[PDB]
Amino acid sequence: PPRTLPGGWVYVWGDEFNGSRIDAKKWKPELGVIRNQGSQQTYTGRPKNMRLEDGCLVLETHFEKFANVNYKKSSADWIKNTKFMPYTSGSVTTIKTKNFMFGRLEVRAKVPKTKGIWPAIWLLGKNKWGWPVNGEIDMLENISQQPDVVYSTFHLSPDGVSTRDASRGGTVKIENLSDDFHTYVMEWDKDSIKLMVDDKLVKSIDLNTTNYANGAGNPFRTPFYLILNSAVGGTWCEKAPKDGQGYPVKFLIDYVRFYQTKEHAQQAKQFDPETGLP
Ligand SMILES: [Ca+2]
Repeated sequence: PPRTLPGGWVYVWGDEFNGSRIDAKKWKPELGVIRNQGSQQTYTGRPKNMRLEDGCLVLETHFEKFANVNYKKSSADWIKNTKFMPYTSGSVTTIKTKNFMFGRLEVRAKVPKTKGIWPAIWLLGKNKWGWPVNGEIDMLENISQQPDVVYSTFHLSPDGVSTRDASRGGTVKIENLSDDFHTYVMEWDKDSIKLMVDDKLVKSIDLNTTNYANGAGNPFRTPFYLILNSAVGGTWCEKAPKDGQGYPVKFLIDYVRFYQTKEHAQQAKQFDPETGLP
């Protein structure tokens, strides 16, 4: 786990996942049905779905009918009224363990390949806004139909006012992307965000264009928490088969490394994290 990188970067936080077990002061399981009224999976902290094998985090998706721990808890009717899901999988979140604000975030991962799988590396902004105004940085999203295509994608409202999703995203095709591990990299100042695979640029954003109207002030100059997950289905994503053909399937994260220059820790201290204003 290098401490340096040329550019006077320096390791600040991460996980090579070499432990006896997932480190609870670094990751927490998401539990139950969380998102996407078209999804087919419920999320569990059970090693079945979540564990360290061969020095990766393993998020492992099983065709398996399983009760939704949110079956009558949470304020979304379709979650609140869905007793069971076919399909269990894993999701870890730093929501409660680590927030990131400026730096370079390196995530190395091999992705599953079967009908309906939706592996994702992504971050949500913690600030006075709710989705999508808070912000969302999708380093990776992949879907079954188009399995060699990497989507990286920013989500945010057009001004501070409208809560419509004025998203900006790019794509690269990597041929047989499921064969090898690829490094997903986000560089982030208070002036831009770069989202790469494998040193190929998927999407840049200039943050001098994501200012929100009046005061409000920029969702991308607040801290963001990290999510590693495999969903199943989606309103757009091939749905996984009624009978679970192709499953089980694994999403392997070799490592998560966060780095910061003197510069990136400097810029952080100089913005109201609740708003992104100077
Ligand atoms: Ca590792």
